[PDB]
Amino acid sequence: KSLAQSWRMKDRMKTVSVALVLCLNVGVDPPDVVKTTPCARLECWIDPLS
Amino acid sequence: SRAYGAMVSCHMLSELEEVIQYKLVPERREIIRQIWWERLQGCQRIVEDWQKILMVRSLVVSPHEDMRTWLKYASLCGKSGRLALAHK
Amino acid sequence: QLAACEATELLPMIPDLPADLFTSCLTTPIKIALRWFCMQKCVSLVPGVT
Amino acid sequence: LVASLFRNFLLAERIMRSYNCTPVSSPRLPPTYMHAMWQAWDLAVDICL
Amino acid sequence: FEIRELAICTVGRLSSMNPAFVMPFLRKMLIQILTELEHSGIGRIKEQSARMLGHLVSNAPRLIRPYMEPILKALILKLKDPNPGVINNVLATIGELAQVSGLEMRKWVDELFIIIMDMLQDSSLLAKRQVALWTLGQLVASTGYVVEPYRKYPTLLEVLLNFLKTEQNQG
Amino acid sequence: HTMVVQAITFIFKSLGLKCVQFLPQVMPTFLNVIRVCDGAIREFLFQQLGMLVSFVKSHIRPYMDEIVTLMREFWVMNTSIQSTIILLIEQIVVALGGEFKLYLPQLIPHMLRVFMHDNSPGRIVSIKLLAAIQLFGANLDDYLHLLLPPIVKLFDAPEAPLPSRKAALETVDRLT
Repeated sequence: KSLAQSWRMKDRMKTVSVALVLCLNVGVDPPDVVKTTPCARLECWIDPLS
Repeated sequence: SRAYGAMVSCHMLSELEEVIQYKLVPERREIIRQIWWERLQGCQRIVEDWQKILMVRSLVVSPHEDMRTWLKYASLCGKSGRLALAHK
Repeated sequence: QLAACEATELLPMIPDLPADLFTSCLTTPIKIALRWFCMQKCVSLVPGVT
Repeated sequence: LVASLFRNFLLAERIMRSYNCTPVSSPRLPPTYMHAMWQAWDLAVDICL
Repeated sequence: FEIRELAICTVGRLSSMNPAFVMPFLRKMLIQILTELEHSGIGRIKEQSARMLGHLVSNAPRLIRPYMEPILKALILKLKDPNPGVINNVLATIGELAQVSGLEMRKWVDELFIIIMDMLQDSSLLAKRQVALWTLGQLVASTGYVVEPYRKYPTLLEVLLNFLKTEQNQG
Repeated sequence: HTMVVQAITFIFKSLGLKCVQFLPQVMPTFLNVIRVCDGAIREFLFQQLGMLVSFVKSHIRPYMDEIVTLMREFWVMNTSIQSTIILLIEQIVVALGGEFKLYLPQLIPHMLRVFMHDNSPGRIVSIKLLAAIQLFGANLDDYLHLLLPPIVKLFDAPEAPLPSRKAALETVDRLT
């Protein structure tokens, strides 16, 4: 007797499009976070301030 | 200089230890031969002493597998005035 | 939903890392995975790896 | 894309943990940071570079 | 600790059988051992740690060959610190690495030779002259560093023919 | 010495995170005062450095190596300065958070000595130090094999007093 074979992907979804919302406002820091003098700056492997 | 004779016995004892490694460790062989070669040149150029030492090494290295030892050996026999042995 | 932090937490300000640390992990793992490897105590085991 | 994001999310979970950050996912995953397989990654990287 | 020693010997032996599990875990252990060595400021923990690193080097040599330069710097650094059992176990490990690697550590021989010849002489940092001599044996043996020691350290023949006419141990 | 620092601490608390500006002026002097001052005040300064660090939080990073060196020097088996410094560690751990694992290895030798030989009445210098170790969090990963045996020896020792044993057990609870 064949068992209930439940290995198939009963759905193949696909990510059709992408929205890249980037709120950087490069330069001016927001009021919340006071940043350090050296600080973590790299953004997608780019120094924005350069 | 009187202690030298005994020193050669310890040379041969510790060389016999490096025949045990040589028969067990194929990866260590060419290092051992080089060690062996460098060691013999610090040792004195008397023909008896060399013969003793080479017989030990002959437990696992035929004379064809290391010429330079045996030519230098033959050369000592020539310089020391024992050409019969040098010939053999 | 994927989110960089728990509600109380703040993102790290550490000058060695990117600001974009989470996005960087999700989207360029091998790049931060190697940079992170070089910041740990386990680098002592491989000298000449800056 | 989802599979790539979650594969790479497991690395985020491990890395960010070492800086007082816990990433969050909506279909919540159980904590993988201490899986043995990460020791295999460490060694693999080490030997490679 | 005795069980710990006994397990790491056993696990090291299986690192050829199933390296995928054992080699990652023994690497993790190696790191911990070297942390306890360097960062614990305690005689006993450092003493045990060296002892343990002895057993790792000997039983899992494949794992340890790539990490020989780190381990050896960590161990030489303990010998150049200003407890007897740490130095005795640190020397017993250096002797075991020599045996594992070889030529691969021919750079470090002249460093360790200075260190050990300082210790063969002098009962101020009185380690076991037994193990000093044992590890010195192993460097000269494995690394293949012969006859040069009599030039570079001319007192070696005055030092070593002194132990044959001073100390009362057979070993 | 004293009243100056009661102000400087009050100044930083009243400012908020805008006090960070003043750090490079304040700190180098403030640390050198701790190195030089005459005994009676050093417990007090270390209390206030702790306050300083809690306000400034992660902007203390650049002066941290000096701060640790200071602690390392003035940690003794003396009960008085230990409660003070152990409190100053708790304030450095929350301040740095993830960056504390760089400095923890300097401090470990002293912490392992605290458990080994604590002559404190009811082992309160041990109990206080357990409460700090609870805050360390994932900093403790690379050093757990060093810290853990002493903590375990603490709750299995029958000679040791009950508070110090619950304190040890509760810690292993948290660290889990």
